[PDB]
Amino acid sequence: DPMVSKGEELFTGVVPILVELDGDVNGHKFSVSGEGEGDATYGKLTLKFICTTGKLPVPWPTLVTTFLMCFARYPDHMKQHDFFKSAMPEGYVQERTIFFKDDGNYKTRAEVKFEGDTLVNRIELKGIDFKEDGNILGHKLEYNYNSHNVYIMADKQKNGIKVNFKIRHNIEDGSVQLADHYQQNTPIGDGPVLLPDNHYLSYQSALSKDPNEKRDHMVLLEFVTAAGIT
Repeated sequence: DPMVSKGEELFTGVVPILVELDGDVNGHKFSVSGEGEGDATYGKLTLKFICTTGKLPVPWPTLVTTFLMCFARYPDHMKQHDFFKSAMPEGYVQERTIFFKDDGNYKTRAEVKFEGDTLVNRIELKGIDFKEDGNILGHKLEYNYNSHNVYIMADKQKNGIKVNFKIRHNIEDGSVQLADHYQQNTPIGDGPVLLPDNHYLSYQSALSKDPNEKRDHMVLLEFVTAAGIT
């Protein structure tokens, strides 16, 4: 299928990634740059993010979902349902609202596309209605991450997809902070895209630190595999 080919010839090997995020949460401004690489053949992403404005004013785990579904490993039988690669190289927009239960919300707008050989994720994040002393602004979330399925469905009237999922962040007192994600993606180009049947992406995420890095940072290793079309 020459449409499936076009995605394959773009993602076949290891692909360098760049991420840039401009953030404002309750008027706490910040910027984050990330660099790493993806290997969609394995559903594998390796990234390191650095807060370049100094202290990150929110917990690093809260930004993981915001910081590359094109790197998902789609099994051979599911290749006709991979919207994300099909929108490349021109890319797609990924927008979310993330509602932190009993606290504020993030609203994010991203553009994911190629700049030459580099796969780039440019993000603006606006956070409002946070509590000063809550889990997020008061940095009460543990530096870890649970595995999660994410259910993708077609958003046919917008030529794209919608995604709805819950992340549970462990709080230091042993409880959990729910972050309810609502997401929409739309192609940036005017070309045809693959619109999928309902399926899900399975996420595994590991957070770590670069022992040689003095700046505020996060190392992220993610594996992402499509499933649920048998």
